[PDB]
Amino acid sequence: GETTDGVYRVMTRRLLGSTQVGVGVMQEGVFHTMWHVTKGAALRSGEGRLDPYWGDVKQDLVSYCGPWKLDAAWDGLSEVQLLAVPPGERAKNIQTLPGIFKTKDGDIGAVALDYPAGTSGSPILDKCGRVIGLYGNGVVIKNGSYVSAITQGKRE
Amino acid sequence: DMYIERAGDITWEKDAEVTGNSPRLDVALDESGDFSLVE
Ligand SMILES: Cc1nc2cc(Cl)cc(C(=O)Nc3ccc4c(c3)CNC4)c2[nH]1
Repeated sequence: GETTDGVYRVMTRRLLGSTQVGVGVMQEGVFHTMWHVTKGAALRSGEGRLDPYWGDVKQDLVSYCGPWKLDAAWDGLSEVQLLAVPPGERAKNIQTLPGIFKTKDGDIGAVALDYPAGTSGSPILDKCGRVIGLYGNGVVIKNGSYVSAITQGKRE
Repeated sequence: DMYIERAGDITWEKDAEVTGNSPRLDVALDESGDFSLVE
């Protein structure tokens, strides 16, 4: 149905009313979101249908209609913007400087902004407007607060 | 059945609210895609 480039809300009618379970990015005719949002289930865009194409539970990513297209990366220095799309609230750009997730396989960016679980899949942007990853998969620190990773896929 | 609704454009906005700290955390990632803290 609607395949215009932009940020989108992922909704469901299975629960009470209309519940927002996540967010995604439409870029180059492919819808990108986090695996824990849809669980690999088919999405609907008005009358049109979006079927999964690629997915991975460890990476926590999933693409619809085609392969993963987002391939920009955080430069390890600059401030970034989380285009937060919270449930029931308007889309909003929040600027921050990312921290680091030090792992056994390497270092990853991390945004320390706390948002509802329905905000999962909201894109993180560089000064050019490029999508450097998605917000929604991270950890809970001693402060109770949420620190999410900057989760990016791979473009073949 | 899940559905999608447009929420906006993907653009950088000058003069946006600047908030949030930059922490260096020691983390682990399991086979289920779940992060956990290592201390
Ligand atoms: C306390 C809390 N606050 C959150 C805020 C956001 Cl945006 C998401 C989450 C969140 O549960 N993510 C999430 C959920 C399930 C799975 C994964 C990640 C990956 N593996 C499966 C939050 N949790």
